[PDB]
Amino acid sequence: AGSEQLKCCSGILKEMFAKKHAAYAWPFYKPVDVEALGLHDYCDIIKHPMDMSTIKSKLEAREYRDAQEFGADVRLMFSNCYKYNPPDHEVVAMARKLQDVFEMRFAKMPD
Amino acid sequence: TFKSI
Repeated sequence: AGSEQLKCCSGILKEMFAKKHAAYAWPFYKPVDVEALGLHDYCDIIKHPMDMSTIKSKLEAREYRDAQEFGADVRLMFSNCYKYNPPDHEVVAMARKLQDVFEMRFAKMPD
Repeated sequence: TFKSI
């Protein structure tokens, strides 16, 4: 189970990285660039940054004990975006579309 | 705003 579910988790992240979703997924591919103009306060507000490449790397290094831990990191990524940005920000609408994908796949995972 | 280009 633990084993089968984490393989499903890898599949979910793979879909999140797919061309199908790239139009709204791309801001989450790599760590937020805290050096860029506009993001000088990012680390004041976000104590635990997370992004898809870091999650992919965590899966591959077997750093998740179960699907729950994988799921917590994906949701951390989304919550960081909701926390940092104004709710009318374009990146927030992108996060929701990507989260729709994750939540639906994560929920439909066999048990 | 910039991060979403």
